[PDB]
Amino acid sequence: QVKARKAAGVILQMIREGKIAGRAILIAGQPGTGKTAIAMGMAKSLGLETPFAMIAGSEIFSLEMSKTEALTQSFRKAIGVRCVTLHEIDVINSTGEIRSEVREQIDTKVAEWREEGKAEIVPGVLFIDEVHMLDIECFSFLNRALENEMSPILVVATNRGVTTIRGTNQKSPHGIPIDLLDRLLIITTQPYTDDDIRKILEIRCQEEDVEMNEEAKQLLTLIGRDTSLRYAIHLITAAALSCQKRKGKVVEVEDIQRVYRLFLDVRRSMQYLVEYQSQYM
Amino acid sequence: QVKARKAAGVILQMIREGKIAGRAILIAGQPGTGKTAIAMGMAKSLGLETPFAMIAGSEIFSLEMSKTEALTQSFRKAIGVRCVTLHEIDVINSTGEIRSEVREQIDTKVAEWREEGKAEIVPGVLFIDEVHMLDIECFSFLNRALENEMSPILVVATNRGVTTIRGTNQKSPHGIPIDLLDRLLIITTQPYTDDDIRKILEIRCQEEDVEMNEEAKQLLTLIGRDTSLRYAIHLITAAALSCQKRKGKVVEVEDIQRVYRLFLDVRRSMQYLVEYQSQYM
Amino acid sequence: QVKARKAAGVILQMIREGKIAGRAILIAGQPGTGKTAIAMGMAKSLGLETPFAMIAGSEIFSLEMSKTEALTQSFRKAIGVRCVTLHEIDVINSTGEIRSEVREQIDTKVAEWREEGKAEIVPGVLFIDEVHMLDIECFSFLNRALENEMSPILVVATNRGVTTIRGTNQKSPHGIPIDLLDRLLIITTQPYTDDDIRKILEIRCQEEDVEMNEEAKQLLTLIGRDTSLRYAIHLITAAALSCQKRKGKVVEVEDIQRVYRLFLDVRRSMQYLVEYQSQYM
Amino acid sequence: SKNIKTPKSAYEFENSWRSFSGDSALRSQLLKVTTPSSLPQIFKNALTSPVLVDIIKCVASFFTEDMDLAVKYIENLTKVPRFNMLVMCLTSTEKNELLKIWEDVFCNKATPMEYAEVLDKLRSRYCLKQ
Amino acid sequence: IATHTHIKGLGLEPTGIPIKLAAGFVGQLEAREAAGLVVDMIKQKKMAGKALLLAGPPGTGKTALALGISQELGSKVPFCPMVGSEVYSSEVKKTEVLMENFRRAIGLRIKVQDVTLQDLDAANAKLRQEINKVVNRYIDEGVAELVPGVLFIDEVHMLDMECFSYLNRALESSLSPIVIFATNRGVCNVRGTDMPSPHGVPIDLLDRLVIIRTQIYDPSEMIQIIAIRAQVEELTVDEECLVLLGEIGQRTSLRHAVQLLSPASIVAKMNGRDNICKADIEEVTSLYLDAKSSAKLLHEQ
Amino acid sequence: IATHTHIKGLGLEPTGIPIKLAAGFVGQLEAREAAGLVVDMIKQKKMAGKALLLAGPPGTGKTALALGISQELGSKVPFCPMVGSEVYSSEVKKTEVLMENFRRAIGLRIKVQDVTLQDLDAANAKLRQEINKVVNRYIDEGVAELVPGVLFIDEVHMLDMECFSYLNRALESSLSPIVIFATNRGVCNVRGTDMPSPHGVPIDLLDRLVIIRTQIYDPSEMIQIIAIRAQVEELTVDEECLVLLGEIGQRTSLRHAVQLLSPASIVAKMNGRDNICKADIEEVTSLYLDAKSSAKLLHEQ
Amino acid sequence: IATHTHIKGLGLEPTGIPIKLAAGFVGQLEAREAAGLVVDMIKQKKMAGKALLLAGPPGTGKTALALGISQELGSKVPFCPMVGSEVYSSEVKKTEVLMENFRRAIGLRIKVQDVTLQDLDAANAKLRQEINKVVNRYIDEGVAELVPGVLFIDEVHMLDMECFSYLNRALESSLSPIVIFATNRGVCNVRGTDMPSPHGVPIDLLDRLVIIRTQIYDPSEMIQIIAIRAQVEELTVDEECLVLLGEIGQRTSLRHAVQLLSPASIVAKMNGRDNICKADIEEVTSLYLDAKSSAKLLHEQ
Ligand SMILES: Nc1ncnc2c1ncn2[C@@H]1O[C@H](COP(=O)(O)OP(=O)(O)O)[C@@H](O)[C@H]1O
Ligand SMILES: Nc1ncnc2c1ncn2[C@@H]1O[C@H](COP(=O)(O)OP(=O)(O)O)[C@@H](O)[C@H]1O
Ligand SMILES: Nc1ncnc2c1ncn2[C@@H]1O[C@H](COP(=O)(O)OP(=O)(O)O)[C@@H](O)[C@H]1O
Repeated sequence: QVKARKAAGVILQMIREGKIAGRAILIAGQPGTGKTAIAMGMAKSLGLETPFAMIAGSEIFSLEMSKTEALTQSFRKAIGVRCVTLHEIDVINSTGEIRSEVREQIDTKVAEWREEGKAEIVPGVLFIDEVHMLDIECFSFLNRALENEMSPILVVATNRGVTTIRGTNQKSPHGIPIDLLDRLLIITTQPYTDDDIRKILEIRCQEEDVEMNEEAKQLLTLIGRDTSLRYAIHLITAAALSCQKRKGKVVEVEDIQRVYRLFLDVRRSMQYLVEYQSQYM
Repeated sequence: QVKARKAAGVILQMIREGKIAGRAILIAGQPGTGKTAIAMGMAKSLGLETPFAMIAGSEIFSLEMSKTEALTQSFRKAIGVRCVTLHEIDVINSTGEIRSEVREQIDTKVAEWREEGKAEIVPGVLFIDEVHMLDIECFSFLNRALENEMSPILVVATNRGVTTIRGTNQKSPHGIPIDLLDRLLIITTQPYTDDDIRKILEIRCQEEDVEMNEEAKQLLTLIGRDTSLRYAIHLITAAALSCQKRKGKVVEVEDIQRVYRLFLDVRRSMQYLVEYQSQYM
Repeated sequence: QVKARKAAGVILQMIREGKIAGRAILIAGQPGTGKTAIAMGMAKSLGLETPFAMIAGSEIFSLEMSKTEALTQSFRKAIGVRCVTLHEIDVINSTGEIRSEVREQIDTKVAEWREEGKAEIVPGVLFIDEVHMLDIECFSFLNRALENEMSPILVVATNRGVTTIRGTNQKSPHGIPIDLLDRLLIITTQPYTDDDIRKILEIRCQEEDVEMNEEAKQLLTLIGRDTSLRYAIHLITAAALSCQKRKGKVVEVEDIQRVYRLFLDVRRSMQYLVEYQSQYM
Repeated sequence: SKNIKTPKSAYEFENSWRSFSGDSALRSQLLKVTTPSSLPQIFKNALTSPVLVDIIKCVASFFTEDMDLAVKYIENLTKVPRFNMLVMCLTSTEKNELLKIWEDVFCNKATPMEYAEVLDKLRSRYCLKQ
Repeated sequence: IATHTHIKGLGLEPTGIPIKLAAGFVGQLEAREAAGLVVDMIKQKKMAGKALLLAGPPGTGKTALALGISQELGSKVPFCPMVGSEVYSSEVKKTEVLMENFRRAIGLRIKVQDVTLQDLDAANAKLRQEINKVVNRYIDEGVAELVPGVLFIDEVHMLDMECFSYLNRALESSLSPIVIFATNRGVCNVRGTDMPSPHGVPIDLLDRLVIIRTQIYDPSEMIQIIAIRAQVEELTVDEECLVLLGEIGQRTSLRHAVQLLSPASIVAKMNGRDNICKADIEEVTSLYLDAKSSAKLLHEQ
Repeated sequence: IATHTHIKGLGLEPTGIPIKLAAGFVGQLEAREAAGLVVDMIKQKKMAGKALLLAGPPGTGKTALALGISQELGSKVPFCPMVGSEVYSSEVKKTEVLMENFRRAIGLRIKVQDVTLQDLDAANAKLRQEINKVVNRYIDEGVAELVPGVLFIDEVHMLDMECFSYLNRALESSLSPIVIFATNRGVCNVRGTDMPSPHGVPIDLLDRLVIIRTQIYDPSEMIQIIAIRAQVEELTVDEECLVLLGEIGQRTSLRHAVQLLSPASIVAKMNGRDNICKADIEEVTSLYLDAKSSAKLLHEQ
Repeated sequence: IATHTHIKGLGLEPTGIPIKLAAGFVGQLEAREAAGLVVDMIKQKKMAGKALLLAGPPGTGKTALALGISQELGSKVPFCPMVGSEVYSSEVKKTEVLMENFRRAIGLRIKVQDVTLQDLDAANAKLRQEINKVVNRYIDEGVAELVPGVLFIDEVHMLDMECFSYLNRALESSLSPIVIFATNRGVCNVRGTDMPSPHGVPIDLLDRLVIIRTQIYDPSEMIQIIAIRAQVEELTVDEECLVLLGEIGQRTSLRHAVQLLSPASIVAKMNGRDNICKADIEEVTSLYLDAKSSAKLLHEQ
């Protein structure tokens, strides 16, 4: 993820200069390709003191509170004063209704403390995974919230191509309305190559205190290529435990053979049950 | 209109002779062909005293009121007492007029006046413009309400062929149930002819205070015949303003050609945009 | 029905030895093949003192009370305390609401008062007729209710092969979830034979005080075989009154011919209606 | 005859392999009732390294019987998905015994050079000795 | 029932065979004989637990047959017609209006004033079981008597599955009237579910239906019908216009050739002659179209 | 609406024929002349009860023409842009959002200071009718003066039958603004029905719509648009860079091409060059894809 | 789990390779070895943030493999089975049923008093984080010990996106049990959406599943399974009828063949014999059809 990180850095330099204006960001790529890592790195590189908020597309349907209430809480969480976020000010002054008096108090207090040269307001970053799951009312609320001057930088993320906007019949790119899509800087994340998979598995083996020879490492890199990286990450732990049961001190090609034979990936299991269902009818 | 007006005259003699009990009227021609004009003509030819209750099918479903509340309000508004309508009597005695006990009181009190001869009653004309948009519950309410001896003369209008009734999967003519279609006297209104278009454009010109030579008038008649009468009525105003801008007085054929070049009729714009939408796909 | 009744006898022995536990019974076959007769026969064969409850079908989803309340009341109906059932105790202690205190009180009583003829309990034979109409909510409630101690012996009926589960999209045999179907002893009822149709018609002749010769009996048996048993049973009454109109002492073959000409069956009328509707519309 | 039929899928192949696992005779004749051209359609990544070694060894059982079919079958084994990682997944015991089978069966003096060249070309990429 | 005021009864001989022309009914001998047999079955209470269905095309005298049955049952026997579309309503539950019409057909006479059972609930109300119990006590004491009316339900396929099931259980009540469904469809999915069934009725209710066929008319019978409707409306007609009216009834429906009679009289009065001529029928047929032809002209143009 | 900052008016001659380059507009002569005639129709009271519909492909300047009209009517006549998807809101009704924008579009000046009618509607909270009566009394006294604005409704097909019928009702009000629908869909099913209609608009409302056609651009016109947009954002840019940007604009859309200018400036600022170069656009178009290309890329994977 | 009594763990050697016949398990060597490896992963706390999936045909060990995993962790360790339909109880919210089973699986012992996390909520009944932090404080203090159980969920495709999202969020908790999904479906649409996905699971949850394949059985292994089930039921059988029972299991299902044993004993008792003869098996399978053959009979006529 070099080109995507480069594009994120360009948007960071845009945000520092104030050129982002009413626009937002979309991360469009296959699942589990460093989306949240990109967003968290973006928020950190804005500043370690910068607030950050995260939410999944399906979390708003938790039914504890409405969709727009959860989106309002996520938006308020991604704004700060310095430290305390506006969600924390709401909790201190409390769920209930977000009264407009808190915004007036924020404006007057931050103006007074900025006059004193002691504190200022800071916009943060709000990250929305699985934006294609958002309803059309949620997109209208997103436009309404982004219209406010206090709004943070929005980073939506999708892993879906052209699809129906959920709750309507119109098919649009990424399941997003058009009017949002004309003002989104779409960062695309490419799939991982052999060297990236090898480096990631090396870092994970270092983190797991697992040592492996080069033959097993290359075989695992091939497994990660042909069966996605996360399955290889699971096989690292499984093969470490198999080697521990074998009373060895290093995990070899025999252990990878055993673990690959035992624990299936999604493709082979899906194929096996599809073949059964073809036989069964 | 010639045949439709004669049919309306025959129905007028029928209601005037008191032979309409258990029937209604349907005007099932093309849109923008004097449905409402025939409705007000019927209401006037009965008498100036007889009230006329206009309503369209899409209006009752506004969220400020229920479908049955709007329908019963429009139903009661079409019944005059002598001059005052029953809705006005409810306003005096008291949609917003959601009040059942005093509805019973009003029915009893106007009943004793009707029996005693102190205040007579006149049924009016209830016009429903978009009856295909009424649901099966609305049609059931209309069928129930027509059974009352205090009911008005029901006229319904539509421009839909065979279609499915709203709230049901059954297909029928005009989106009306068969039990109501078996009672409806179906007027059909023909499209305007060349002489009718020329005449209507002449009255619209004299009302607008717009002067044209005969070549411009016959070209505009050809335009109205080709595309639509309402589009030609728009072109009258547009050509008048175009001639006034050029410091001329009489609207010439060249102004009409310019206005036809600029402002598109519905079908031409639809075809031009369909070409793009088929190309971009 | 001999095979189905033998299966009911084997299930009854399983009930008596107590080997049936966490299990239910299903009675399949074409409609009207005496399934309720099998259910009540099993219920009485356990004992006349034991309770019985036929509640289900599309009867649920139409009463004033919710589906879960009706299912709970019927489940409590089929648990006989000796006789008075638990549901009768609930009505005495009173739909309203179901009090959970009764389970604690009766648990204490059966712990204390048993083998005295006061508060012993026998489990009844619940019967859920036409179970394919039940929702997935109802099946989940059935699973939660069967696992409770002192539950009734569930029996269900179905006359459909493979249907969509009510409340979900996925199909299943008998419109029942697979987790239910992996516990049901499925009794299958064969269609009636000629000797069964003749005996049933003779029983209905004896019941209604109708006498008819052997030619009429054989032709009616043929009609019932070809057309339907219930159609022949209607023909018995109709031909009886047809012969009474002629002042005859015994119904003759001409009465059966006349009534078969007059009163159509379902299949013949279906044929005569499609033969109109396909051509003339 | 009815026990040995065409498998339609890797499910069918594996369930035939399990039932016929202990008896090699119904495994050496199993490969005759199926077309090797259908083999990459049968296996749609559902092929593990022990099954690969078993199928290669079973083709070696009737190598000399229909040599072309053997060099077709092994060639068709190259067309399965995830072949490269599969041969990379071999343990040293299977690697050594495949080398032994190469010098014994698939590179004997009996076979002609026409099939031998193709078999050695494929075996250059199977064993991957280095 | 403004359109069947001429239907006095089935018009049956003492032997039960229909007369060719009697009691307003002209033609339709098979269905009239079947209705006579069903009337005899109501008179001795052998239809308790079953119901009647009239399966036939439109304008085939199904509603006339039901009115004839209700007239043949007794003098002032009530007759409640309704449609399936009427069962759906925004203000009242569908089941509630179903029982409203169901109980409205159960007549009673108290020794002598006559009143329907639904009036008792309307006055005393929901609590219908108690009303049933007290009228049962009344009739068992002999001070009052019950007459079962005729609940005619046209467009039976429009009823929902809940409606069909509730009618199936509600027919079990001893006080219930004869329910006469009417249909003209045949193959039709049961409303509210996806399963096909005959006549849009479920199997569980089709178990207890006695079906009667009604057959389409030849032109002579239809012309006789239009003549009878002409006399009953106090209109004057002749064969030259009646033949054209019969052709119009054949080509669209007998329910549209009997609706055109009054405006034909009106346009005759506009033309300055009191008697309808062929030109009057031509004019009113040109003016007023049937629903099918009107929708056809709408979608084609 | 920072993208339309450069537009200041339709840019017409006194005779009404458009100028090739004036008031920020370039090209689009037919739609500009049509909008000028509509502006002259609006200066008189002949636009009452009607609305405008800009039908054309995306990126052809429909919102540009609407803002040009709203600038042409007066000094600061209000412009209230929206989209159809904005109507669907969970907090408030669709009709409430429609009336909110509809009344935001209306302007009133009082002796002098200006204010929208939404301020009166919200602060002085039957409300619509009462405040309409108040404003009618105020203007009839000859002391308040009405400046109607422009309600630009993009993505008109996103609305449904209820919204279109309500707009047809509300357009007849005396104080209504100049509702300017905009669309790029040829024939579409109106939401809530299964009736295809032109532009996703129903037939009942389509009668009162003056329609304007907007043309796709020549390459040189796209070059001039990108040039003025870069100039107004205070960027300096090479000619061949403009050629590449115009190629990208014709490839995907003009909106994407204009939006790439800011990241092009930021990429040029990196590596220490004030002037934007061709390699900056070759980098930026690779970094940021348009929506259609990104959806295609995701569907390939 | 009246069945699965014979299963008393996976029955593995110390090296971890399964024994061909031990602890009730017959055959199924690959899935048993993988289950033992997952048990060893659970023992060293490596399965936190992951779940297990048993993909295979019905009657191929899956629910029995989960019970073996739960037994191998310890005798006190609980096992909570459920099905996807069970979440759709109307009286209680679906997420509440999920989290109730989730907390029922979590075992604890206070030192000894063995309690699940559901009972601690019932005695202190929502308010979930209070009990979670309290048990965290207890196990940190050493007064209590945590034994996570096995939450087994068969028919996982029936769960919807709300259920899957709640499970994905709830797996992040440190005190979570081992969620063993079990499935016999390939590509399938996730409930509440339209797109197909593997096993009817979303991709987001599939990014943390360890998948184990369970193979279908030979005739010999099935005959051994039925023999074990017959012996555990205290039924005396011979090889002759056991071959027929294996045939019946191979033709319909293993569950059906296991469930036929009790009525076979009853029919044998009716014929005056304790032993289950072959004719008894023929009689019972002639009487009690499985679901699929019964549906094939019902589909006909
Ligand atoms: N046999 C008949 N005798 C007299 N009138 C009839 C006969 N059949 C139909 N009609 C008349 O047909 C007209 C329409 O009613 P009907 O045909 O009963 O409608 P439907 O068949 O749709 O219920 C009524 O005037 C009715 O009297
Ligand atoms: N005629 C024109 N002259 C100059 N610039 C234009 C013209 N038309 C469009 N633009 C510019 O191109 C962009 C394209 O967007 P636009 O066409 O307004 O979207 P829509 O077609 O949806 O209204 C605008 O932001 C505007 O700055
Ligand atoms: N390895 C095994 N050893 C013994 N019996 C088994 C074994 N695997 C499955 N069974 C039997 O198979 C029956 C049905 O299979 P089950 O374990 O429930 O799996 P599934 O969930 O796929 O139905 C169980 O009741 C059990 O008695």
